[PDB]
Amino acid sequence: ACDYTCGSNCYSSSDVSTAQAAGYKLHEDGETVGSNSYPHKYNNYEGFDFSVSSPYYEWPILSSGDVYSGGSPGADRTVFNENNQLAGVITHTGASGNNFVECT
Ligand SMILES: Nc1nc2c(ncn2[C@@H]2O[C@H](CO)[C@@H](O)[C@H]2OP(=O)(O)O)c(=O)[nH]1
Ligand SMILES: [Ca+2]
Repeated sequence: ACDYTCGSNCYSSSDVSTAQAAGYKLHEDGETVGSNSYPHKYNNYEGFDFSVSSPYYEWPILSSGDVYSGGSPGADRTVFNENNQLAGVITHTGASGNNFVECT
């Protein structure tokens, strides 16, 4: 079973932890990758009731299992905060336009 299901993509807790660790290290070093400059601030326009505190940052999580290093980011994202606490896993899949919905 999937710990997180983003549309058709299946992720385990270990998948999220690996992705999060990569994104947080780049955040701490002040570096970015990709055309959309990940990781970057996640403003939470959606108004998700996250249990951890702001500020939030989004970083792509890939269905291939590899860590994001540039190129197409896909539709899925891991959202973490300044303390490297996981806020949630979201996706553009099943959401209109550039909006997000939570992965179940
Ligand atoms: N939907 C959405 N997009 C956000 C949010 N915070 C930042 N963004 C960025 O705002 C722009 C319009 O949605 C996009 O560049 C999007 O970035 P990503 O596309 O990299 O997610 C947010 O809370 N919700
Ligand atoms: Ca996996």
